[PDB]
Order: sequence, then structure tokens, then C-alpha cells
Amino acid sequence: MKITAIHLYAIRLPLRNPFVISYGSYSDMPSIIVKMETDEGIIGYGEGVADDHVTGESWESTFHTLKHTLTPALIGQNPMNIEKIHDMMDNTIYGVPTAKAAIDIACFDIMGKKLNQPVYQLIGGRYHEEFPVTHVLSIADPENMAEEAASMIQKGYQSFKMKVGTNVKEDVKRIEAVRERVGNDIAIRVDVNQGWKNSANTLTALRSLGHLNIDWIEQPVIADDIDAMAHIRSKTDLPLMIDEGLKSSREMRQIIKLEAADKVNIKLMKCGGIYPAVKLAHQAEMAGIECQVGSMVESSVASSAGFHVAFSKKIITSVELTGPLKFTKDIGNLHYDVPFIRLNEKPGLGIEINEDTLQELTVFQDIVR
Amino acid sequence: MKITAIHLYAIRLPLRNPFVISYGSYSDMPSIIVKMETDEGIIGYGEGVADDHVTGESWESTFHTLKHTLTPALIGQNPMNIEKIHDMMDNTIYGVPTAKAAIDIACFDIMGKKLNQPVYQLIGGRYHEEFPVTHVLSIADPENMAEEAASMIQKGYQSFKMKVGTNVKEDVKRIEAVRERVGNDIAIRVDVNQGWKNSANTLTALRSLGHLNIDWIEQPVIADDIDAMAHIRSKTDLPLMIDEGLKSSREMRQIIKLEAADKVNIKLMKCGGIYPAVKLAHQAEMAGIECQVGSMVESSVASSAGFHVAFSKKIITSVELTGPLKFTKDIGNLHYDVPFIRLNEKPGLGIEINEDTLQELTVFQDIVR
Amino acid sequence: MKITAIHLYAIRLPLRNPFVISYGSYSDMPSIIVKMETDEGIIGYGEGVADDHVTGESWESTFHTLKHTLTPALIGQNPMNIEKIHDMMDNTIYGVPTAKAAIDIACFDIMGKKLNQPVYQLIGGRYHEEFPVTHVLSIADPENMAEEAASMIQKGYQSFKMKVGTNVKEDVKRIEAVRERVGNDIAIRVDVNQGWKNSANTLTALRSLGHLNIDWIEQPVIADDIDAMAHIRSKTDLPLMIDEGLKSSREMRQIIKLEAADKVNIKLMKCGGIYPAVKLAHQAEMAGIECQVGSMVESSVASSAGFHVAFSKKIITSVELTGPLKFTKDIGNLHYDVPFIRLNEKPGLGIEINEDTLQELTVFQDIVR
Amino acid sequence: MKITAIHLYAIRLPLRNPFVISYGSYSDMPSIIVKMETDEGIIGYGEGVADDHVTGESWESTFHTLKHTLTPALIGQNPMNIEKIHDMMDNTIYGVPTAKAAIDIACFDIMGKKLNQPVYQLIGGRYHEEFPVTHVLSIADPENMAEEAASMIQKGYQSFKMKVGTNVKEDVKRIEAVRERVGNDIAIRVDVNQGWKNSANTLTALRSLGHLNIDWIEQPVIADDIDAMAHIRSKTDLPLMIDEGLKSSREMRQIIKLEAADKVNIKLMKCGGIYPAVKLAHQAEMAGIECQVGSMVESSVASSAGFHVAFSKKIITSVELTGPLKFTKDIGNLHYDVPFIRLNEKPGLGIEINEDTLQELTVFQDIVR
Ligand SMILES: N=C(N)NCCC[C@H](NC(=O)CCC(=O)O)C(=O)O
Ligand SMILES: N=C(N)NCCC[C@H](NC(=O)CCC(=O)O)C(=O)O
Ligand SMILES: N=C(N)NCCC[C@H](NC(=O)CCC(=O)O)C(=O)O
Ligand SMILES: N=C(N)NCCC[C@H](NC(=O)CCC(=O)O)C(=O)O
Ligand SMILES: [Mg+2]
Ligand SMILES: [Mg+2]
Ligand SMILES: [Mg+2]
Ligand SMILES: [Mg+2]
Repeated sequence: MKITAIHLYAIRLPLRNPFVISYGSYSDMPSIIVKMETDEGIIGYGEGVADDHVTGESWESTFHTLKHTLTPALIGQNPMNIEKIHDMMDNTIYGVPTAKAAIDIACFDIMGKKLNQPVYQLIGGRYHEEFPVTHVLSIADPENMAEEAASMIQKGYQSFKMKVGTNVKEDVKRIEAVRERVGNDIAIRVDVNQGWKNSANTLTALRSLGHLNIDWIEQPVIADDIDAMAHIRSKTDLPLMIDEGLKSSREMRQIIKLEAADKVNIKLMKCGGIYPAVKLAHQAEMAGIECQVGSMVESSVASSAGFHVAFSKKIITSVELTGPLKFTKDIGNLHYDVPFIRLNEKPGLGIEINEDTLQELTVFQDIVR
Repeated sequence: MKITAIHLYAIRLPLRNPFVISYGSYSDMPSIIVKMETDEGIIGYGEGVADDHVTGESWESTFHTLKHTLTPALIGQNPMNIEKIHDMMDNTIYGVPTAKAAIDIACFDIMGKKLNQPVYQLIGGRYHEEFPVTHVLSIADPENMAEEAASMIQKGYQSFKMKVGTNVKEDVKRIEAVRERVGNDIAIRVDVNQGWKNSANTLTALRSLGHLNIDWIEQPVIADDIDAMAHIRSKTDLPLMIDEGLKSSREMRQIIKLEAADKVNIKLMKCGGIYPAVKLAHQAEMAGIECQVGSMVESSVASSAGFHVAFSKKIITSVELTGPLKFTKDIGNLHYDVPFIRLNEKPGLGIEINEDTLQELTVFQDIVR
Repeated sequence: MKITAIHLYAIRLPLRNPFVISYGSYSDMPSIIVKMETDEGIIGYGEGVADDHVTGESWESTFHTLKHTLTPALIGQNPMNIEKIHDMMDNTIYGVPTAKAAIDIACFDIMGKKLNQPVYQLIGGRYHEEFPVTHVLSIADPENMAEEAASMIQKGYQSFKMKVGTNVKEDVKRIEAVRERVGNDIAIRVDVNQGWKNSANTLTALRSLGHLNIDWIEQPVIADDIDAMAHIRSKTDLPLMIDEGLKSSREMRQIIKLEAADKVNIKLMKCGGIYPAVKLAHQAEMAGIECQVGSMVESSVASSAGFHVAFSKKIITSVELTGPLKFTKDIGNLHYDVPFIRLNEKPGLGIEINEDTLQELTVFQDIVR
Repeated sequence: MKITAIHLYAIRLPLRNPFVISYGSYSDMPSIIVKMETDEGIIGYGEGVADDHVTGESWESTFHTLKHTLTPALIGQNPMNIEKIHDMMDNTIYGVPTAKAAIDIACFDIMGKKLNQPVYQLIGGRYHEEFPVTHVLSIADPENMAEEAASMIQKGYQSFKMKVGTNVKEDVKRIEAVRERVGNDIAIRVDVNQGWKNSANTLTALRSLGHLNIDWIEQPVIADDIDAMAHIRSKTDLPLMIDEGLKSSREMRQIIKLEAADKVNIKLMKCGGIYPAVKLAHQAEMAGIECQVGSMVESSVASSAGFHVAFSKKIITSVELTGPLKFTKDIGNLHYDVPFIRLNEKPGLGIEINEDTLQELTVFQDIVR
């Protein structure tokens, strides 16, 4: 089996509602789709949703890094030799996890189809039967956030993720409002997306959150400040999760060494795909750090890849991949059972790509042979 | 696919020559073979060679732990759900890595045969094309050790592993003798198997080894003393490898935290098989610790499993599985190309089991259904 | 004095009521009894109750490790040369503390009978006059646990050990229920048996236990995570006890180095018997760590051995050996004075073995000469 | 069994030759002998040789501490309840290890006689068969030291302990002279008795000792400076032993925590006797610290007690009790087999006290009832 050609599609996934977080607002999500072809006729799909603010990659830079830098050396290689492919990509260029993920995912999709097995079956097998789905509430006035929450509860949701990160006073008001609205049995986690900046502001905020039964506080300080996370952890009993501060094994090593967190948000776009995501899971397990597989809000393609990793590992206890539930159009057909997610047994990523939808969402494309 | 029955065979692999190390001498190697059957008719083989001195497991205790404790709960399970199977075994009993490895290996052999792929292809794919083979010199008079080395050089060997660990003075004499005999181009590594006990004796010995061009010193102190390894590492420039001191992720975490070694000897019998061996490799990689896949001197079955792990990972740079080259009888047919080892592309472990030889070496057996 | 033969008995001690803890439920307790004979006609009894989940030993594996690995080399040795016997067993096989304890206990019983002195008199003499007895409440609905507690109070008990470890919410409810029922003068300690897994869940739970006057929280996290215990200890003022996390001196060294606990639960089955239990006590004393001698729920034989250690050391301030109070049949006759335990002055373990009961509970046996 | 009376004898043991060390010179050794009587007629002997410079105890202060402070509360107690007796002495007065040792030794002598067993048989049993005896060379001109060494070699000695500690230049000259004289096969260890004061002077001295094959350097810096020992250990590969810096478990804890030494010199006079010496051995074993049982140069009584401890523990690898070989008169009859020491099987300390010699060496005495 050899890679014969790689199609690159620069698309834009339209959102039903604006997605608003501490460092940015989104009306749609630019994504790069990879269509990997092989001499045996097997086709694999991969995806890369770049978050400029997190990995230093953009929609346009990812397309070109894939076209000119990463894909050319891949023609002729066997998609199943994943360790080798990742080594080749790493020796070619440092970082660019999102671009690498796009390739990595397509390879696993092909491997699954070739062996007629779901991807999760190839990276450890089925461990989880299902995961609850958590609805993400975009930043807004405390009353609006509480209102959408009540509205989603009627839809079956029992777990919410509150986006905050503008001003401590306001963020606290937002969290208080939602909790009062949904009662105390509804699960709530808070994501600051680096909004509180440092330990001082964070600890001040945490003082007012002790009685709100918050499952965990996600990335309250700037990504690079692992020291601050450790300091905060030494002075609070609320569980702490690192997201932007964790990308590759480089940060995991530091998080483990400094005991900087209770949980980490692993994302295929931050580490380079399925294979490296799995390595991160194994590393976290060693230190007893609870893991979650989150996302940049992606199509059914990357979302599916994320679930396949999550379902195969005991250390991964929660998932956050709801892109297919937020977009008005999707190139894939990943099935959800809100308030739950369960994976079928279809080979590879277990999804079908609607090529008519793909072309429709395509702004520009190319092929590398 | 479901496990329908597990055959257990208590055998003894005869050695051509006595194997002599610091804490024991061996005339043959007791081993437990696992024959895993499935509803689909696929058969998988696993093996467990217990080293009492390292994991607290014996030939007889492993047979019974497998028969009464581990195998019963496995009937009905899918061999491909490896993460799940390992979780079930761990929730059933703590430790007993050798017994768990026997099961783990058979599952991968089945998975490989089922998907018609070599095991290495399922855990990362092919990375290495070959590995040089290192001949192990049993403890003996310096002149005898030097003599066997010269004799093996004529056989094509270019890398040797010296077993020492009786008395510092004598061990140094042994190492000096061999080096003088083989010249300075021949690779030599030294394994003390805990013989020097502590940092004081070790450092005294290292003073006399600086000019002998030794690749690395393996486990000079007692297994449990990780602190001593770190102390020694802080006062020497000779590479240090931990073997007995490393079993599972528990020790890896400590080795990483205390910066206790440059290299680690990963063995399927110490961690519970292929799956956990891979997790250890990923953990070592995070800390930039070079890995080796060694062995307890096993048949073609476990030896093959060890190579499949080694060939799939960039972090594993050397291998030490020569049981098939030391035994006068073997139940498997793993092919070697001394001074090198290369893996074929046959499915599963890629070996055929001679059942006539298996029965011939069997002392007692049983079946669990 | 020389060991002439060792009888091994694989028995099962029937429980009056099911014993239920976080990682398992028990209807009876499998045990291995050792009958050590000497050339002088003195007979000693030892016992090994294996907990698979804690030491990696099973009922069947212990019987065989004793039969094939440990006992053969003991024939001819003097039972009183305990340091030597332990060294011989350790050089023969690593770990297997339960199997080693079985031998160790029989040797002390013989030593006591030979010198016509209680065992405690041989390891430091009498220090304690008595110890209060704590009743262990198996996991159950908060109402059932509170009910049994009230019922046992009527029986004279004034100290209780609550077994929990399913779900933080539920565990807290269980603890609140019992405390409300028994009032605030009754002593209560909580054992999670690793149920809360990590520091995050543990600290969340501890928030709700501050006003319940709990003497100490025992092993809230997984055994191997000593780091987590230290972290928890740095953020709470409730006393912390390590149980499963402590087996031999290897863990004690780490517990002391990381200041991971206030108290430790020493058990003969985890360290290899009386002699090593004493060494652990001496080690704990150096660091000012309070000690307790607990148990796996054993017959009068091992239970007695445990008390003899406890009564001879000032650092051991509490005991947890109630197997004889839980079984419907016992091969020994250890006398209790609920709510207290006091040791008589009879030689050796100070108990008589009813051989008719022994044979009755025996499933299989053998003799090594 | 109860203590009915304690005789105290203030004696002086005459030396054949002056004993000269870094901080003092001795023509004879003042010692306090204890004769413990019991209601059962069993008599036990103990001894306390005080070194003012090490424990803050003198010949006269020890006699009176025993007479007025320690012995009165002991009348009526059972000598075999050693843990209790030590607790009573510790609650009565802090420190004074030498006075406490005198009592402790007599109790064990009685326990041994009562049970008709050697003391070593009561604290672990026989482990060692023999120990080589090391001759101690008092400080003197390099030529005189080398001369006595050659003279003692003719007497069968093969191991020497060089006393130095005046001036680095001179000490180095002394060590060079002896080594040149005896050749390189003779074992030599160096004891500075705090003479080099700090790490700077010590490290300067060590530069010139690297090629002299010295087994270890004993206490080069002032006793209280454990930090200095750790610093020196971090910059040298010569084994380091702490003597004066180690008295009780308080220092052991610190030595272990700071990794300040490779070996420690345990002495009954520094820790309070046999029982606490054993606890120190157990503590050292945990950290893998090699132990030696040294002495203040005592009569056959304390010397015997020291050997009984040494012979019962694997962690104790060398002994330094040669008082009986240095005195012209001794109240005891401990048998030596230079160049070796072996213990007989006589009960208790296994020695007979010549009361005529005792009275002859007595300057003043008293009895407490
Ligand atoms: N810049 C882009 N394109 N995306 C950023 C997403 C933020 C990310 N995901 C979320 O918050 C929702 C994940 C989900 O449910 O799919 C975070 O955890 O912070
Ligand atoms: N007790 C038993 N059965 N085996 C012990 C083997 C020792 C091990 N292997 C070796 O030295 C040789 C590995 C090889 O070449 O297969 C070690 O590295 O120390
Ligand atoms: N698996 C077996 N067979 N036993 C496990 C006992 C648990 C142990 N003992 C107890 O909880 C009661 C101790 C007593 O009272 O004897 C613990 O402390 O966790
Ligand atoms: N002040 C008095 N009374 N004695 C001091 C003896 C010094 C001690 N012993 C010795 O050097 C010789 C031990 C012997 O061989 O018994 C030391 O190790 O430094
Ligand atoms: Mg986030
Ligand atoms: Mg090795
Ligand atoms: Mg417990
Ligand atoms: Mg000294």
C-alpha cells in the first residue's frame, strides 16, 4: 500500500450561532481537508482546524505547509507506517501540529478501511461504551448564558462548559447566574481561555467560586505560564485543567515535573494527530493525570478521530468534540445521541464524506502527486 | 471474535550452555506457554518466562496464577480489546507482569493473524529495518570470558554484553581481559545485575573502567535503590542503564523524576506484555531516555513479541533477545541473521509453533474454558 | 534445632457476613497455613492470607511458591536464625511478602515455644497492656452502615472504621449518616481503599468531611501514587494514613522522603512477617510517623502474630486485626475482650490449633521434607 | 523476673600503649561497670565508656547519672521488657546514651542467661560466621606509623585503621608512608576524628589520596556539620563514613535526608545500647547505608555486646571493637582469633567476669536498691 496522491481542500464550516471565547469570536470555522489516495484504491480523509492563538498556525499557512512542505515527501510511503511518517514529518518541520494532524488522521482512516476495523480498535480497542456530551456556552451576559443553559437542559443536556474570561467580577457574575438557574445537580465546568492572565487574578476569582460546585477550572492563566498553574494548584482545592498550556510532550513533561494540573485537555490539533495524542495519554497516565479529548470545533472528520482516541483509553474520562452539533453544514455524518455520544463499528473513522458538500464549502483546492 | 479456551503448558527450554549471572545460574529456562483459541478458529501463542529475582514470580506460581486467577475471566472477551483486557487483569490482580505478558502476547498474535498483519504493523508500523545482535558472555574467569569473545567474533558478532557482579576487583579484571582481547573497535556493554550493591562500590569500580570504552553500565546497584543510580549518575560520565530497577510505569515515573538513568531496559516480562511495553516506550521518549528491549532469555514466542515492539519505535535503539540462539530446542522458528536480526512480514508474531516440540518440552498442562 | 518438615494447608475461612470494600467483596477468606516441624519436636504455625489486589499474590500462587520455591531450601535451617532465613528467602525470590510471612510467623511461634516466652517478649517485650478494638463497617447504603454501627455500639464498640470508595457524593453521604447516628463521641476513621483515585477527587471529598470529626482518612488514592498522598497532605489538616501504598522498606523510604503521610498501616502480609514488620516500625519511628498494625482479615494465627508486634512497640498506637471476630470457624483460639484486646503470657503465639478444624477447612495440602 | 539491685563500679582499664587520636590522648580508659541483680538470682553485666568529646558524658557524670537518675526507677522492672525500660529512661532524661547503654547491655546479658541463648540469637540470630579484625594505628610520625603497621602485619593483621587529623600536609605524609610500607594488598581506612574541620580542607586532602587505595575516609569534618559531609560526598568518589556526626536516630534521619554518607559507624555508647543500635541498623538498611559497629575502646563486656549486634545483621559489614586487645587488664574474657573474631554460643554476652580483677580496677563503687 502506497500513497499515490493527496488532495487538499481549503473550506469553511458555517456555524449556526457565533462562537465566542475570551480571545476571539467566530462566525464560521476555516478548515483544511485532506483526501489521501492509495495505489490500492483506499481513500482516507483527514482534517486540520487551525487556531492561530494556540499553535501559531492559520487556515492559509496550514494549506501551504501541507502543499509545499509535508505532503511531497509522503507520496510513495505506506500510510500504516505511522511512527515512520511522523518521524519524517518531524524531521522536515518542527511544530505545525495542526498540519501534521490532517495527515495523521487520513492515514488512520485508511488503515481502518484496509483492515476493516474501526480506528479505536487499532489503538487499544473499545474501552468506553459512551460519553456524556457537554454543551459549550459562549461568553455573554450572565442572563443570556443562564437562559441558553435552561433552554439546552430542555434538550436533554446535563453537563455544561461555561466560557468566560473578560473581567473577574463579570465572569463570577456569569457563573453565579447560570448555577442559580440550572440548580445544583447540573454539571458545570468553567473555561477561562487564559482570560485571568495570572495566579493573583485567578485566586481572587476562585474565592467566589467555592460554593458553586464547579467540576474544574480550565486554563485560567496565559498558556506559557505553567509555573502560575502550579502556584494556583498549591493554594486551591478546585480541580485545575490545562489546555492551551499543553500541546506536545514538551509541555506534558513540564506539567508532570511541576505538578501543575489535575487534568489536561488533549487535542489532536495541538499535538499532531491520533498517534501523538495516544502518546500523550500514556504519559499522563504515568503521572495519574486525568485526560480529556477536546477540540477546536471541527467537522465530523477530526471530531470522529478525537472520539476514537477517547473511547480506547481508560485515562480519558471526558470528551469535548461538538463541532458537528454546531455547524449548519458538515462534510461528514458523525452520529450523536445527545446527551450522549457512542461510536459505531464502521471501519476507519466510520463516516461517509459527502463530496458535494465538500466542494460546496471549498474556497480553493489543489492536489499533490 | 471471542476467546473460547486457553491452553497452559509448563515447559522447560534446554540451554546449550549454562547461563551465569550475578544472582543465579541456569541450566535450562522454565517457561509457561499460552495457547489462546477463539470462536473464529484463530489461534494465538503467548509466553511467560518468570525471573523470581526480578518480579516475584516463579514457573509454578505463574502457571497457577494464569489458571485460577487470570484466564477464567478472559473467556468470552475479544482479544483485540487489549486496553480492556489489561484493565480487567489489573483489577483482578496487582503486578504479576510475567503472567499478564503471556496473555497479552497471545492476544496480539491473534490480532495480527486476524488482520493478516505483522504485530509491529499494528503498534506503529515498521520503523527499524534491522538491529545488530549482541552476544551475552556469562560470568567466568577473565581468561575464559575473553576466549569466548574471540571465538564469537569469528562467528560474526561485533557487540558483546559482559555479565559481571561478584567482586569489584575481579569484575574489573574480567572487563580488562575481554577488552584487551577483542581490541577497541568491538562494542562492549557491562551488566552487573545488582552485583555492586551501592553507589560507593559502583563509583570505585567506574574509576578503573574509564579507559575501556564501555558503551554503558547496566544496573550496578540493587533494583529498589533508584536514589543510588541518580547519585552515581551525578558523579560519572559513563552511560547508565537501569534494568531490574524498572518494571512498570511506577518506576519509570521515579526514574524520570530523579533523573536516575540514561537508558532503560524494557522487558515484556517485567511490565505485562506488548501493550504496556509500548506505554513505557512513550513515557521514556517524553524524558528523552533511550530504550532497549531486553529479555529473560525466552523462546521464539516472547522473543518475537519483543522484536515487534522494538522495530516499531524510534526511541528503542537496541535489542537483547537471544533465547532462540541459546536453546538446544525451541517451540518456535524465529529467524536470525547473526550479526543481525530482521523481522519478516508474516502475520501476528510471524512464527510457526512446532506442537510436537511443545508437547515434548511440556512437564504439565491444563485447559481453561 | 533444625526444620525437619513443613506442612502446607490450603484452607478457606468462612465469614459470618460478606466483607465488602472498594475493590472487592468476600464471602470467605482463602488462607494458607504452615505447620513447621523441628528435630526437637517443637511445632510452629504460620499463616498467609493473600490479597491479590495488594501484593500480587493469590491463594493458589502462595501455596505453590511455598511448596516449590521457599520451603525446600529451609529444611535443615534453624528457625531462630530469622535474619538468615529472611535473607535466604529474599535471595531466592523478590517480593511475595505473604508467602514469606507464613514462614516467618511459624519460626517465631517455634522460637517462643522453645524459649517458653510469648513472641512479644522476644521482640522488645511488653509495652502495651491493651488496645481498643475497632469494628469495620463494610460498604453499604448510608442507612445500613449507620444501623450496624448503632447495633455494634450496643455490643460495646466505641471505635469504627468506615469502608467507602464508590463515588465521592455517596461516600460523603455514608459518612454523614453514620456520624449523625452515633453522636460525636464515637471514634470514626475512614478507609477508601484507593476508591477516590487521585488528589483532586480526594480534596473535593475532604471539603465535606471537616466538620465530622474523622480521626483519619486511609489510602484515598491508588497505591502507587505516593506523590498524590504528599500533595493531598499539603492541602488538608485531616490526618492521612497510607495502607496499600506501603508494603516494604522501599515505600517507607519514599513516604518518609516525600512526607506523604501522618500514619501508616503496617501488615505482616505486605512486608513478609514479624521480623520485617518490626524493621518497618523502627523506620517509621525515625521519621515520627505513627504506626498501626492492620490485617487482611486473618485467622487467630496471623492475627496473633500481628498483636505480638503491636504490643511490643510504642510507635504502634492502634491495631486492626479482627478476623477471629468475623469468621464462623477459626483454626486458632485467640481470646478477645471486646471492646478491648489483651495478650496472655502463653509461649509463642500463645494459641492452640484445633487440628480437627484445620483439616475440616482444608481443600488441599502437601508436605515438604 | 525483677531487678532487685544494681551495683555501680567506677573503674579504669589500663592501656598497654597510649591511644592517640585527633582530639585527645589516652593512657587508660575510665569505664563504669553495671552489675544488675534479679529476684531469680540471674546476674547481668553492662558497661559505659564515656567519650566527653562525643556525647557530652564523662566518667564521673555517668556514674552519678546512673546512681541518682536512671537506676532508681529500674528497681522492680523486668529486664526483658527492653522497649519499656528504654522508654522509661528516655522519659526520665534526654540523651546520656553511654549511661543508658550500661543498663541496656546488662539487661540483654540477663535475658540471654535466662533463656540460655547468646544475645545475638535474641536479636535476629546468627548471620555472620566471623569478621576480620582491624588494627588501629594511633597518630604518630609517618615513619613510626608505617613501622608499627609492618610489625602488626607479622602478627597476622591484614586490615588497618589510620588515625590522623593534625595538619593536612602531615596527615597525607602519614598515609603515604604507611601505604608504601605495607604494599597495595593491605586494607587501609583513614579516621580523621573531625581533624580536617570543613569540606575545603577535606577536599584538598582527598586530592592527594586518590592513588592510595583507601577503603574509606571517616569523619573528616566537625561532628555537627552534616551539610559539609554531603557537600564533600558530592565532589569525591572515595567512600565516606560518619562517626561522631551520628549518635541517635535524629542524626540518621538527617544523614539519610541529605545523602551525607556511604557508611556510618554505629556505637552502643552513642545511641544507648543494643536495642537502639539495632534500630539504627534497620534505619540504615532502608537507605542502603552500609554499617559498622565501632567502639570507644571498651572492656570485654561492652565489646561483646557490640559483636552480638554486628553478627546478627547483614547490613553491618565491619566491626571495630578491639579494647580487649589493647588493655593490659580486662574484667572480661572475650576470645579473639586475630586476624579474626568469632562469637561462641555461650548464653548472654557469653563471657565470665573476673570479680577479683573488677575490684582491683575499681576506684569507687555503690549499690542502688
Ligand atoms: N479557534 C478555533 N477554531 N477554535 C477554538 C476552540 C476552543 C476550544 N474548544 C471548545 O471550547 C469547544 C470544543 C467542542 O465542544 O468541540 C477550547 O476548549 O478552548
Ligand atoms: N532468570 C531468567 N530466566 N533470566 C534472566 C535473564 C537476565 C537478563 N537477560 C540477559 O542478560 C540476556 C537477554 C537476551 O540476550 O535474551 C538481563 O538483562 O539481566
Ligand atoms: N483481600 C483480603 N483478604 N483482605 C483485605 C482486607 C482489607 C484491609 N483490612 C480491613 O479493613 C480489616 C482489618 C481487620 O480488622 O482485621 C484494609 O485495611 O484495607
Ligand atoms: N574517648 C574514648 N574513650 N574513646 C574514643 C575512641 C575513638 C573511636 N574508636 C577507635 O578508633 C577504636 C575502636 C576499636 O577498635 O575498639 C573512633 O572510631 O574514633
Ligand atoms: Mg479549552
Ligand atoms: Mg540486565
Ligand atoms: Mg486499609
Ligand atoms: Mg571513628
